[PDB]
Amino acid sequence: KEMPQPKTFGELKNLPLLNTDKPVQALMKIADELGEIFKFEAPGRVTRYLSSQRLIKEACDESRFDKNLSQALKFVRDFAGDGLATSWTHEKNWKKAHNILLPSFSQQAMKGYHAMMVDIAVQLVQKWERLNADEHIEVPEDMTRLTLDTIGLCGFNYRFNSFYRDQPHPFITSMVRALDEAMNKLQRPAYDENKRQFQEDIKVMNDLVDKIIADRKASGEQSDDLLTHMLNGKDPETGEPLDDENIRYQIITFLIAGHETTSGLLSFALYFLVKNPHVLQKAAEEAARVLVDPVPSYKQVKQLKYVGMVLNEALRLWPTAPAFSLYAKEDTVLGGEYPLEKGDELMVLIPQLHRDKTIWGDDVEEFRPERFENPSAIPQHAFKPFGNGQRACIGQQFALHEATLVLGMMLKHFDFEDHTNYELDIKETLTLKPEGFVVKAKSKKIPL
Amino acid sequence: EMPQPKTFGELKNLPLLNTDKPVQALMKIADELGEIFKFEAPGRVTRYLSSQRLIKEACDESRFDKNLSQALKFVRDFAGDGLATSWTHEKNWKKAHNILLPSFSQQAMKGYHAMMVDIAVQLVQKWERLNADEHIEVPEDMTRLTLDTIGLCGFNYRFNSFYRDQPHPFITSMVRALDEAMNKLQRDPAYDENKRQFQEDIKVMNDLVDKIIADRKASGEQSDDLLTHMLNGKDPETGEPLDDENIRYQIITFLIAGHETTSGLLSFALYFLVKNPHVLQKAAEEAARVLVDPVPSYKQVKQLKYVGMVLNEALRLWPTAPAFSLYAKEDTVLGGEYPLEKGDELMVLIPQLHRDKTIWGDDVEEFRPERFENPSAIPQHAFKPFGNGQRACIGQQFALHEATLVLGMMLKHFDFEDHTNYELDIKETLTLKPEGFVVKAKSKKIPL
Ligand code: HEM
Ligand code: HEM
Repeated sequence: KEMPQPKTFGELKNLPLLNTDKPVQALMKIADELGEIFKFEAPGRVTRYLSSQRLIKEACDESRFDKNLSQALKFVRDFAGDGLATSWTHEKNWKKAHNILLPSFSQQAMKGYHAMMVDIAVQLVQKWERLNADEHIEVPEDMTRLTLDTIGLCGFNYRFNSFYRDQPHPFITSMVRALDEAMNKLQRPAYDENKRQFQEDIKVMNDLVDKIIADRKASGEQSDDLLTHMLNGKDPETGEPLDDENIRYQIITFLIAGHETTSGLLSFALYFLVKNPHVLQKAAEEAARVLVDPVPSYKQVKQLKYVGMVLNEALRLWPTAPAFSLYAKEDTVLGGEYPLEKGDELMVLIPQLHRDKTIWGDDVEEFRPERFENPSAIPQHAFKPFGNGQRACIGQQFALHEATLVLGMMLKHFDFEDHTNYELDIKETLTLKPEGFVVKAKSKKIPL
Repeated sequence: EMPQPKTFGELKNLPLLNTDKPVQALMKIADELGEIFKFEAPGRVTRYLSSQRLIKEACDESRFDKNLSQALKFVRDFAGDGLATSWTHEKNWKKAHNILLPSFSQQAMKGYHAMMVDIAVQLVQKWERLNADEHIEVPEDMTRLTLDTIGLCGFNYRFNSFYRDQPHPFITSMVRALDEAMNKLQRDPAYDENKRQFQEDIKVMNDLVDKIIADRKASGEQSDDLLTHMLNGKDPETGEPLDDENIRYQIITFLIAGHETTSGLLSFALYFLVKNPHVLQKAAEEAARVLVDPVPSYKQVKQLKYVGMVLNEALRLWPTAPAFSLYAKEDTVLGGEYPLEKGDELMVLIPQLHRDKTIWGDDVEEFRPERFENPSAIPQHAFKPFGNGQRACIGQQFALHEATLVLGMMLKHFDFEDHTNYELDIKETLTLKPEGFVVKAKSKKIPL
C-alpha cells in the first residue's frame, strides 16, 4: 500500500541518485533493496520503477497503459523527431509510419536484406582473418562498426565504410555526440558550446540524410532498402505516404535505435560464450553443422536454433535497451494495492524483470540458453527485451537476424580466447555494453 | 502449366471427393502438388489455392468476387438468399449486409453478452454436476452451447439443449438438411427417399422460424436479439426493411453458419490445450486472474488476451469453415503464370494457407499461441479463418466473444484431463470437428 522509496537529498528528492556513471545498475541495486516497485521523485517529476513479472504483466495491458516518452526519449526526439521511437501513439505520423514500415521489417522482408547483411558480416570476418598473431579484437568497437554499416546499407543503401576507418564517418561522430549530449542532459552559460555543437551535429545528420533522399528521388533508382519502401509506401488507413522530413527521421531513428542495441547484444553474447566454454562449444557445433556453404543463406540462419537461444539469454541478462516508460490511460489500480491516477508514469526496469526468481528460478544469474527451448513454458510478459505491444521494437526481426547471422559466422570461422580474463564492466549510454571487452581469435582456416 | 491429381476416366477428378474426409484429402493433394492445382469434374473446373502468394491476389476484390461453391448452392435450398448463400450482386445481400453489420459489431456484443453467459453457465453447471470418473463429450457439449446461444441471441428462443439427449426437432432437421447437402456433393432412382426427407426438414425449419417471427410481430415485444433488430432495421441505401421471408433465411443462416464452426473451434482449442500443458497453464492463469467475479463481464472477456491467442492458433491449424470460393470478375493473370478467363472459379484451401512455411516458418504444425502475441506480425492475407473482404464472416466478433467467454470460464472452473490420450480424428461435415474427443474435468469448486 505504502510504496517504497530510496534515500532523498532534501529539495532534490531522489534525483541525485541518477547523477552517476552507471544509472541502470544503480536502479537495479535499489530494486534489490526495495523490491518490485519503488517511487522515484525529482523536482517536477514522479515515476515508479517496476521490477517483477507480477506487476509488469499488468503494465503491459495496452487497454490500461500506453507508451510514455521518458526524459531520455524526449531529449533524443530533438534529432529523431517524430520517427517511430520518439513519437507518441496519438501522433498521426506514428500510426502512419507504423502501418507503412511493418511489412518492411517482417521476417519475410529479412530475405531481402540478407545479402546486404552478409556483405558487412564478411567484412568483419575478413578483418579478423587478416589480423597478425597475438593481435586482439576490440569486441564492442568491431560490433558497432558491423551494425552501423549494416543499417546504413539496409536502411538507405549507404556505405559508412566503418571497416576502412579509425575515425568514423562524420555522421556517426555527430550521432554519437548527439546521443551523449542527450544522455548528459539527464544527470545535468558554459553549456553554450554543447548546444552549439548539438545544433551542429543535428545539421550534419539532417544534411546527409536529406541529401540521400533527394539524390534517390532525383535518380529514380530502386533498391532493396528501407528508403525505397518509404518513398513508395502508402499508409493503408489514411492513404498517405510519409513526407520526406519524416522519412529522414525514420532513417536517423533506425541508426539510433538499432546500431548500439544490436552491437551490445553481439558483444554481451560473445562475452557470455567465452565465459561459458560448454555453451560456446554447443553453439560452435551448431554453427559448423548448419553453415555448410561459404556464405550463409537466409534459410540457414533460421536453422541456428541454439545461437538464437544464446542471443535471447544474453538479452535476458543484459537487455541493451534496458527500460521503457508507460503512462496510465485512466485511473487504475496496479497489483491490487497501488492506485494510480490517469497520466501517472511507470518505468519498466527490464534487467530486474529478467532476474525475477519467481519466474526463472534461483540460478537467475547463470547463463543458460536452455531456458528458451519452449516460449510456451515462459509466463506472459516475463521477457521483454523488445518492449511491448504495438509500441514494441519494429526492428526485432532485423536485429535477431543480423545477430544470429553474425554470431553464427563468427562461431564457424574462429576459436575465441578470453586472453585477459576480462572483468565485466558495463558502460551505460542510452544502451549497455561490455566496455573494454577484448578477445583473441584463432582462425579455423575455413574459406569464404 | 497447372498440376492436377489423378483421374478416373470420364469422372476426371470427382471421385477424389468421394471420401469421408475431403478437406484433409485436398490438403494431402496440395502437399504433393504445391500452391495451386486444377480439379476437374463433368461440367466443372476449379482450382485449389494454398499459398499466401496466390491467395492474396484472389482476395483482391477488384479482381475476384465471392462464388457460391457447390456446397453453398446446396445449402441455399434452405438458407435461401440469406447472407452466406447469396451473390454479391443480388439486392438482398447488400440490403441485409447494411442492416445487419451494426448488430454484429464489437460494440454490439455488449447486448448479446448476458444471453451468452446464460448458456455458458448452463454448460459450467452441467460439468459441475458430473459424477466422479464420468467424462465430457466435448464437441457434443460445445454444439449444445453454440446452438442454444445462437437461438437465444438470434431470436430469443430456447432450444434447451442441455435438457435433452435428442435435440429439438429444428436442430435434428437442420443437421439432417446439412448432411443431405454435403452428401449431394460426393453423389439413381433410390434417392427418392432422400429428397422427400430433405423437403420435410426444410418445412420444419421454415415453420418454426416463420412462427416465431409471426409471434413476435403480433406481440410487439422488444428483445436484445437479432430478430428485433431485423424487424426494426432499415437499409440506409434502399430505405427498405428486410421482409419476413428474408428475415427467416437470415435466422436459419446464423444457425447454419455459426453453430458448428464455433463449436468446432471450442473443441479444437480444448484439444490443443490438453495436448500442450504449458499452454493450458498459461491460459488458465489468465482466466483466474481476469475472471474475478462469479459472472464474467463484457470488459473482462476482452482482457482474456492469451485465451484469444489460443483461439487464433486453433483457428490457424483447423479453420472450421475450411474453404471459400471466388470467381474472376474479368480476364486476369494469377501469379504471373496462370491466366484465367472471366467466370473462372477458385477455391481457397484455408488449412493449407495457414501452413504456408514462407509466412509462418518451419514449425507450422506446432500449436504455439505465441505466434499471435502481437497481431502486427501477421502478414496481409496469411490468416483468413473468417474469409475475405466485404464477404467475410459477419459473425466474427460474435464467434470470438462467445469462444473467449466460454473457454475462459472452462479454464477458470476446471482442471482438464486427457484421460484416454485422445488420438485426433477429424470428422468432416460442412465444417471440421475432432470426433470422439473426450475429457475428464475436475472442478476447482469456484462458485458462480
Ligand atoms: C538487440 C537489439 C534491439 C533491442 C534490444 C531493441 C529494443 C527496443 C525497445 C525496448 C523498444 C521499445 C522502446 C520504448 O518502448 O520506449 C524498441 C523500439 C523500437 N526499435 Fe528496437 N531494439 C533493437 C534493435 C533495433 C533495430 C535494429 C532497429 C531498426 C532497424 C530498431 C528500431 C526500433 C524502432 C523504430 C522502435 C520504435 C517502434 C515504435 O514505437 O513504433 N530496434 N526497440
Ligand atoms: C469460429 C466460428 C466461425 C468461422 C470460422 C466462420 C467462418 C466464415 C467464413 C470463412 C465465411 C466466408 C464464407 C465464404 O466466403 O463463402 C463466413 C461467412 C459468414 N458467416 Fe461465419 N464463421 C464463424 C461463425 C459465425 C457465426 C457465429 C455467425 C452468426 C452469428 C456467422 C455468420 C456468417 C455469415 C452470415 C456469413 C456470410 C456473410 C456475408 O457473406 O455477408 N459465422 N464465416
